[PDB]
Amino acid sequence: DTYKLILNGKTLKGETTTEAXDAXTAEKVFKQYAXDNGVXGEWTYDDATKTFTVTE
Repeated sequence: DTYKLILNGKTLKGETTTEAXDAXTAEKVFKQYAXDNGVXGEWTYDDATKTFTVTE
């Protein structure tokens, strides 16, 4: 399915998507994607929209 990641970092704020297996696969893409953008951060997931959010 299509999963979404919302970035809210100090210098960067954005949105990206990925086609993933399970919400595991997508979380362990995003948790490298937020790697590429130099963010640990605080994480939440929203099952209704299949959307992750990370806040720096």
